Amino acid sequence: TRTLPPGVSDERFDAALQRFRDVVGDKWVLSTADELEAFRDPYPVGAAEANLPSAVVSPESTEQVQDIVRIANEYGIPLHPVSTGKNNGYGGAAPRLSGSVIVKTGERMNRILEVNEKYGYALLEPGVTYFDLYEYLQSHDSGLMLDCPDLGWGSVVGNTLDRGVGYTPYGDHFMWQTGLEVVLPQGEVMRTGMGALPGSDAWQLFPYGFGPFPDGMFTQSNLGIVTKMGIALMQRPPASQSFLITFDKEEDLEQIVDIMLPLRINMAPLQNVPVLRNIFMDAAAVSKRTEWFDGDGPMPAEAIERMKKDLDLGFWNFYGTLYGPPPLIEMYYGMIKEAFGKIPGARFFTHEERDDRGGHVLQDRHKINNGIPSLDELQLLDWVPNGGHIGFVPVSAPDGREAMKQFEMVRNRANEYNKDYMAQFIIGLREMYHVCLFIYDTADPEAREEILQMTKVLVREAAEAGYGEYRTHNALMDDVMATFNWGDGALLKFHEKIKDALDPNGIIAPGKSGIWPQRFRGQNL
Amino acid sequence: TRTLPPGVSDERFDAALQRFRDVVGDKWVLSTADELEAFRDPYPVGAAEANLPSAVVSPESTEQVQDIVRIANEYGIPLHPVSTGKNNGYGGAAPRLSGSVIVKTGERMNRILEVNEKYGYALLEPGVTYFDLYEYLQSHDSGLMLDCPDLGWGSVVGNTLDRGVGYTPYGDHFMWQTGLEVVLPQGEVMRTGMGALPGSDAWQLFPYGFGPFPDGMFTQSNLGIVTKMGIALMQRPPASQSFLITFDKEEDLEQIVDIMLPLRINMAPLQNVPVLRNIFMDAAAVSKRTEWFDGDGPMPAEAIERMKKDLDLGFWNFYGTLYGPPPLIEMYYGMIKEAFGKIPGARFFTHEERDDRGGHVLQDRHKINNGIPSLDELQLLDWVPNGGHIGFVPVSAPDGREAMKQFEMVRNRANEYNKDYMAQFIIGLREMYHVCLFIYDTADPEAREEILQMTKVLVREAAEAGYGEYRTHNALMDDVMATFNWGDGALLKFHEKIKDALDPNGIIAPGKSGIWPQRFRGQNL
Ligand SMILES: *Cc1cc2c(cc1C)nc1c(=O)[nH]c(=O)nc-1n2C[C@H](O)[C@H](O)[C@H](O)COP(=O)(O)OP(=O)(O)OC[C@H]1O[C@@H](n2cnc3c(N)ncnc32)[C@H](O)[C@@H]1O
Ligand SMILES: *Cc1cc2c(cc1C)nc1c(=O)[nH]c(=O)nc-1n2C[C@H](O)[C@H](O)[C@H](O)COP(=O)(O)OP(=O)(O)OC[C@H]1O[C@@H](n2cnc3c(N)ncnc32)[C@H](O)[C@@H]1O
Ligand SMILES: C=CCc1ccc(O)c(OC)c1
Ligand SMILES: C=CCc1ccc(O)c(OC)c1
Repeated sequence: TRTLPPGVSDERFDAALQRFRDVVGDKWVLSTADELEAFRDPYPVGAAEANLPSAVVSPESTEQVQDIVRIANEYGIPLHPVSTGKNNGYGGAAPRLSGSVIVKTGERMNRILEVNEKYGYALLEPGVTYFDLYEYLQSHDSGLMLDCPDLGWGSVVGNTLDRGVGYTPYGDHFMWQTGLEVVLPQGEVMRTGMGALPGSDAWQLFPYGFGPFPDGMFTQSNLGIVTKMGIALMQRPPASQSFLITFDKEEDLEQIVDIMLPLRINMAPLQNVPVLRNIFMDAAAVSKRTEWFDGDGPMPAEAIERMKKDLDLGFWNFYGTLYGPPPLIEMYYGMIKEAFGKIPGARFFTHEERDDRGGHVLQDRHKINNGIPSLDELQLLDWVPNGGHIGFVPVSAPDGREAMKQFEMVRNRANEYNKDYMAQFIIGLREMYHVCLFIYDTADPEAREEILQMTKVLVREAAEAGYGEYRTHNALMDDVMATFNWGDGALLKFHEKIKDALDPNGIIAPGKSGIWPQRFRGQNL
Repeated sequence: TRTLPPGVSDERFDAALQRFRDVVGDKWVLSTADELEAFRDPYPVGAAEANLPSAVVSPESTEQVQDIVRIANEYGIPLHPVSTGKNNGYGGAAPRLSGSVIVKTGERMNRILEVNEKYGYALLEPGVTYFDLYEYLQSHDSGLMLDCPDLGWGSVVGNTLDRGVGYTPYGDHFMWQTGLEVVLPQGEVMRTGMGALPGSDAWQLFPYGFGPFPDGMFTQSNLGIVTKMGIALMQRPPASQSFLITFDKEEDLEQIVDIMLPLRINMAPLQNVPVLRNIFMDAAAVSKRTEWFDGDGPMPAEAIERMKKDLDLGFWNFYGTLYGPPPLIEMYYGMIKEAFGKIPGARFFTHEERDDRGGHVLQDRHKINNGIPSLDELQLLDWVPNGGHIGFVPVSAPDGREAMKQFEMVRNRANEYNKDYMAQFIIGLREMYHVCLFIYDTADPEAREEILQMTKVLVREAAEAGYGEYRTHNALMDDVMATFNWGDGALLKFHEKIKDALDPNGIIAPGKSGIWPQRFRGQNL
């Protein structure tokens, strides 16, 4: 049928749509079923339809965002703000609440407002992609570098606002985010930090401004629609070298983590954000599943062995990058070589020492860790026909026993639900994201429903072991926020009071992070 | 006269006090004029008395804080929460609103709950002073170091909660704060980050947890009473060396800042938070005003020259610390010498090469920058009889012109109001605090009132040049928050709805950072 906002008639919605068209122009409101299918979750989860958009609106300016918000308030139309809407693995551009309108800020608000060489920052509109920014930096011959995630088509703004991560020293995007401009849920515009002081040049210099520090409350949040964002850019070091360490055994995970933490916590010699990818993760990047195993079932141990031998990779594959003058890079690599060399079967390769298929991932990490955005890692989705992923990412202490327990808990459930377990340990200073990508056939309703049920079990089971996810998909947001229920759901109750204060009509992205406004609370979604 | 909360009778206040005694014990509630005088602002601003506490309550469990907040809600008693209450230059323990009850959490909640060597963090109760933490690190022979402000008698928690600053690479206290436990304004307890997930080991490992990031909203805020807070501790490097660069001329400020920025933005070779102190600031630390000038009125040029000659300092004095193996320190120091050496009159001294009276500041900075707390800088308040200070701290871009333009704006007003202008530029990566201390005779109303009117003009004047302060005194919080009025006071209105949602009875520290709850708005308060 026609997809409508909850409790909005065909009559009110057509009226709301015409008002939208009056603000942004006829060409920049999408509302037909055929055109709207590009904005559904490319990696859908569950058998039944979920997260359907009623319309897509593409404003050009802050003021247009204001009027769109003002219209939504009058007609009770829920608004789902996105930038480039490439949140793939977490719902893409699809809104949490079926029937919501996508506000695609990125389509036409895509200008690089400023790139300041002296102070090393960028002021961006949501539409500026990692590729967009890299092209700017290269063309203007910049000494600065950006920090990208695995896929470069994302928004520097959009990624920050869901607290996504990169892999250079500037990997923590929210940390380096400096100032923003947001349209609050009833259409008022506000600037944070020094942007709040008229005429200040310090908007991108000093994050905090004066009084309570709000910026964080607009990340993984439904408290507004962001129209501008500042971020800090690191200067490109004079040289760099990337390396791979293959580890033969599954049980090697324990010592890898335990050896890694002393080398990582002081940001030297492990300067970048190290990643520890399993053989499944790496194999999927360069090959199809059917190359190794033709059956329907958890892959047998001999099949795993073929992947390792043929790709010349270990069960665990450590990828790092070193920066600075060659002598410093030499000393740091020397230290890494001999800390990790204490593990039987460890083998060491630099980005200059491997041109084979197996070294494709090392060559890609070398680009990502040097602020060169890539799409090469889209090849993962060729693992199986109509390939999709969901991201189940629990946060772990950098401890080999915690890491082993998590590895074994997840592989256990993946085998049960007949999904390949692909893992990438992203290592911060004192914490670790255990990235589990589950790749499945999107066109097969049982794969979708198996993915949904399996991850709901893993959310619950991880919680009973004392682990939470940093970020999750539309389908798991209620299940994930339910796990942060210390003091009888104290945190959700806190977020609920603020959402109802700023958004009294419950307009902005209802259900985001399991945070529902009053008019939707207890309403079976 | 007995000091009472606004609109609360003696009978109703006596009842509230007795209820407080039933919770904390009668010996931990102070309500008599004589005992309350210790809790006045030690550095009072303006002639008329202001910021008078009605009572002081010292709970020693979260459970007691909850009960006290619930009582305050019943009786409409305003609560001002403090840790050690040593916020000197900004009001000390004194509440913004006259009549408020101080909740001194630090008196009895003063336990180090954990210090973890492996992950390098501490979980602290508000009462733990920098001296307390240092003592612990030393007793247990820890490899970690803390990051303290200039005065070590404050709270690690309390300092963080006002976004205070230290001078080690971990100088950004809020940045390294990881998890907290807060009592919300109606008595409910909440844990943030991974603390919100029951049984998680990652509370002090991963700050963000899931969904919106709230921790910042409890800094320079009146949204609750913090009972526990995590902070990361940096590993003590193998060696360190501290240095002083004296610059002879006032006008040298420009080239110093311009030369500093390239050396600072990459955290090397300026690894430390550098401070640039003027000859007044350093003179005050080791000598009284009457050693140079027994006159009344701004200090003459020959007196300024005598200070420089006698202390063997310049007008501007640069104080840095270098960390790591001696070869690394030696190369960094080499770079700093020929960069700054381009300024005519620059001179260099290491902490090992100066034991004269002028080098006390250098010896004190060497302590502070290595995580060794100090009170040596209390000598600053002997400048004049009954000395107190206020902190006027505008944020400045690391631009020589901008630093210069501020320097003259402030000195201009200081001379007009017959206050000596003492400056310490604290230099972050891409931003500087222009710390302006005004030292004055707290015992004469003219001096107090001259300080109040001068800092009001300097707030207003700095705003018209596009500069805002990062932190301010009780007396200036409305004037300061008034300057951040982009979008027609957009920022304050946002804060106000959050305060009103979480605090419908307007209990917690009304007027903090110029943020008043409903019942006080437009009330000459
Ligand atoms: C499939 C996949 C995904 C992936 C990845 C590898 C693969 C194979 N590697 C990632 C990585 O290394 N790091 C990372 O952070 N994410 C990674 N992903 C996930 C995803 O592809 C990327 O994170 C991607 O960059 C996110 O998409 P995009 O950048 O386009 O973000 P968005 O969809 O526009 O917005 C994300 C959410 O933020 C909120 N939002 C966005 N804009 C606004 C505005 N203007 N106002 C308010 N809220 C906004 C919304 O919640 C939105 O959904
Ligand atoms: C006079 C002076 C001051 C000074 C300084 C040098 C001199 C000569 N050098 C400083 C420095 O280098 N860095 C810095 O950050 N401050 C410096 N100061 C100022 C002062 O000495 C310190 O900032 C001091 O550490 C602050 O006092 P303290 O640490 O005792 O903080 P507090 O009074 O306990 O609390 C501060 C405010 O935070 C809120 N607060 C505190 N505790 C709580 C709890 N538990 N819950 C909720 N809110 C809390 C209040 O708003 C309180 O006013
Ligand atoms: C190959 C890395 C994938 C990846 C990294 C971080 C993420 O948050 C994520 O979410 C879907 C996926
Ligand atoms: C002598 C340094 C003083 C100092 C440093 C940081 C501050 O915030 C401050 O405020 C009063 C004072």
